Amino acid sequence: SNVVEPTEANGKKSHVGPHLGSRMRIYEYSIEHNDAFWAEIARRDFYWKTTWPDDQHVKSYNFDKSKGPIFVKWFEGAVTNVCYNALDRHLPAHKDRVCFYFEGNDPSVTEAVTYGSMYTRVVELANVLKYQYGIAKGDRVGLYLPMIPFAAVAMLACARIGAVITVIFGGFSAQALSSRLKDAQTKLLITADASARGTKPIPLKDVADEALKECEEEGMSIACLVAENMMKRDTWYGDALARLTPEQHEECPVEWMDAEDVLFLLYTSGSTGKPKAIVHTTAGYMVYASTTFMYSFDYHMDDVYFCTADIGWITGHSYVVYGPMIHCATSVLFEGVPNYPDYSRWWQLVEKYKVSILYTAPTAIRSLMQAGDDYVKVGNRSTLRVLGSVGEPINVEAWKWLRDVGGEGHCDVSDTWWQTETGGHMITPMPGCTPMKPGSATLPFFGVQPVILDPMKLHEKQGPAEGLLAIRAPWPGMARTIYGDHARFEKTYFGVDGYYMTGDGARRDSDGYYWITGRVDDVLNVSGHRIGTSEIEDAVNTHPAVVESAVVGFPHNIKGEGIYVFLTFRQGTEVTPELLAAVKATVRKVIGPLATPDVMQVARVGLPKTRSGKIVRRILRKVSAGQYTELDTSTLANPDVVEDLIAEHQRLC
Ligand SMILES: CCOP(=O)(O)OC[C@H]1O[C@@H](n2cnc3c(N)ncnc32)[C@H](O)[C@@H]1O
Ligand SMILES: C[As](C)(=O)[O-]
Ligand SMILES: C[As](C)(=O)[O-]
Ligand SMILES: C[As](C)(=O)[O-]
Ligand SMILES: [Cl-]
Ligand SMILES: [Cl-]
Ligand SMILES: [Cl-]
Ligand SMILES: [Cl-]
Ligand SMILES: [Cl-]
Ligand SMILES: [Cl-]
Ligand SMILES: [Cl-]
Repeated sequence: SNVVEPTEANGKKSHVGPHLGSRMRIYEYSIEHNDAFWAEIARRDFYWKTTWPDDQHVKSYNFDKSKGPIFVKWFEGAVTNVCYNALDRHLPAHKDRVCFYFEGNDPSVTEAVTYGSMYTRVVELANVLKYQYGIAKGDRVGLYLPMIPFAAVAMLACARIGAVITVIFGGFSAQALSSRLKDAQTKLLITADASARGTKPIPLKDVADEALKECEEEGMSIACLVAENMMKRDTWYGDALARLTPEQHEECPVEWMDAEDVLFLLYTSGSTGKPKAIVHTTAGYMVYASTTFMYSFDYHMDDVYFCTADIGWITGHSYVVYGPMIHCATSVLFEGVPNYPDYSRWWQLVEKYKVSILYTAPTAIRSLMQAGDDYVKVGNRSTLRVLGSVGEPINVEAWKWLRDVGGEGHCDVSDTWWQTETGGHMITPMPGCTPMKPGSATLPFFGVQPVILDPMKLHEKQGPAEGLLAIRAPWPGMARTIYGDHARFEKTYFGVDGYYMTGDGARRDSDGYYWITGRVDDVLNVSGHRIGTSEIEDAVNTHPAVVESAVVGFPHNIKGEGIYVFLTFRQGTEVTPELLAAVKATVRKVIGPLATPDVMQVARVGLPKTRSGKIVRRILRKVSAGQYTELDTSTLANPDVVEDLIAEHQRLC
């Protein structure tokens, strides 16, 4: 009864078919004939300077430590370029087709960027990187940009010449930006003078200057290219253009890449330690991101697509730039926020550009729900037919609101589960063919074999089951390693021979539908952003008066999960609102606003530790959630902390 059937119109329009059988027939084929399946997709849908030698052997891999090093290769011996598949090959047939319907935060700032215009922008920038900054195949380029056309231009210019990009979310502090540039050893930083988020100025160049001063004090010598959106080492993009020759505006050769040449680095939070650079290569990621974009959203050439994610996250890589452009999509590119000038903004964009596919996140949805349906009903949503959710679980009422108010009830919802490490969608509905259970990711994508591993015995559980979500077989979009640390990669994701461990928990029901329960490690999902507890603790501890801290998640009604901080101060410290405010500001300096603690509790007699000195985080998880029952607390070094924490927490309410 908790099932919503797809719309008949989406069934008639589906690339797959009108019935679930149409999807299952394809899926079983993608599993029984994995090589042939991906060989047909890659050959039908992409351009190759050179094709893999044998369609029988389009992949090789090892998911078992005990047999040797973990590895995965797709389309070995193939040669291609991501920029060529995203731009050049669409020309001249789709020269005048709109790539990005761009709007700034200021609604009077708009720009309809065609694929032809993207080409000019990319070759110009690519020639600047080549002949003015000496960017070569393999060189790392950092991006610190807002959601403007230049951000996609920069990712494709680097891809055109073989450069490895690393995108730093424009909301990260200077220290956060500095750390990522150093670890990637970037030759160049591309940024913009500033951006806007409502009425708040986002001066990006000034932050970047603080990051660069820090890198230069550490020995580095990083160049900076600055686009004018609203100066040492620092060159304005206009000055660089003025140095280009007329032919350098027209033409730039494509650097043809091998299947496993690196495409980008993306720093991702983990259960322990600082964020690590996840490494994605060329051929496999290209095929998987574009193929998932096509089927998970049933994109057709007459659709208009709008993803609200930032390029600084994997969602923006795969489903704002790389994926959509490779399938010659017409997309909306929005620099601003959903509540400026008011909360109708996204719906004004939907009718203005006749959007038919909208890809957003539960946190944004729940924010829109707090503002009133009237902010939605003033815009025309008759063109919407597919709605997408990503980043974290979506509750039933939010799912129903999205489809019924947002989509006027004539939409299919694709709640897609996946990760930075998976490259693209892994469990997702497909419009027209997949029955929907509100809150469920439903069925695995073509060529994906998920499993539920028993938490204690680490065996696969048949039929309905709850446990650890794992992937028992490789897929083209899988991350290949961690930058300069394959051992950490093997330990983190392949501790169970034969499986990729996702770090999520999930339940599978009697129809084979998957329900993702959230992280099972020390990783938080705060406002759809992935953040680790260890790095928040390290930031909290940098405050001169903080001795020790412990960070746990706890339930929140908009962000899903909030950040709860237990901390002890230096002796003789007067705890005041200002002090606690200065500690919040310390996290925002070290990391950024996305990691702002929500609650800060003083462990008045200390943090709960075992006799051996290990913090008992389960006790902190239970206290922050108000569960005072499931706590033996006598193995503690100081058992009296429990009543201190329960009391101080109730005093805070
Ligand atoms: C794409 C973002 O990738 P990341 O930023 O690397 O976060 C990845 C992490 O977000 C969570 N997650 C993502 N999608 C969903 C979903 N549909 N339902 C429930 N949880 C989800 C999950 O915990 C995962 O492991
Ligand atoms: C190796 As085959 C032809 O069964 O995909
Ligand atoms: C993706 As089509 C060729 O059916 O518009
Ligand atoms: C929630 As976002 C627009 O920073 O991906
Ligand atoms: Cl059906
Ligand atoms: Cl059928
Ligand atoms: Cl196989
Ligand atoms: Cl080889
Ligand atoms: Cl069930
Ligand atoms: Cl803020
Ligand atoms: Cl102690």
